[PDB]
Amino acid sequence: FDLNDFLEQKVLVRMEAIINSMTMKERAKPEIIKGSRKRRIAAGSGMQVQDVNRLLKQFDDMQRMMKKM
RNA sequence: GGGCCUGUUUACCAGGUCAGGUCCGAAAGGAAGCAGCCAAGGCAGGUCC
Repeated sequence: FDLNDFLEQKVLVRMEAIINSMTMKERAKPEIIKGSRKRRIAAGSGMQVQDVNRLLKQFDDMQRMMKKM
């Protein structure tokens, strides 16, 4: 399960805008989505970093349920 | 090293185009733009100078 599968799954519109701003590698391994990258992603999808951060936490929450389902 | 070619590589760090999204506007419409791709660069090879 990754930022892609999670993408498979209104405010949802922006759940995209964000992910749509990433790289196949980021989607393939979020555990590297640091500040520099974040900052990029936020402005990428006209969001605030804390928006990205949240979306990271959200998927995080599910990735969890996945790594324990 | 240069030209041409091919393989490969390259998140943002004044290239181009920008799906998605965002911004300003009552509207009409403007603007900045991530990923992609294009291009450019890196690493090699083939080839010609």
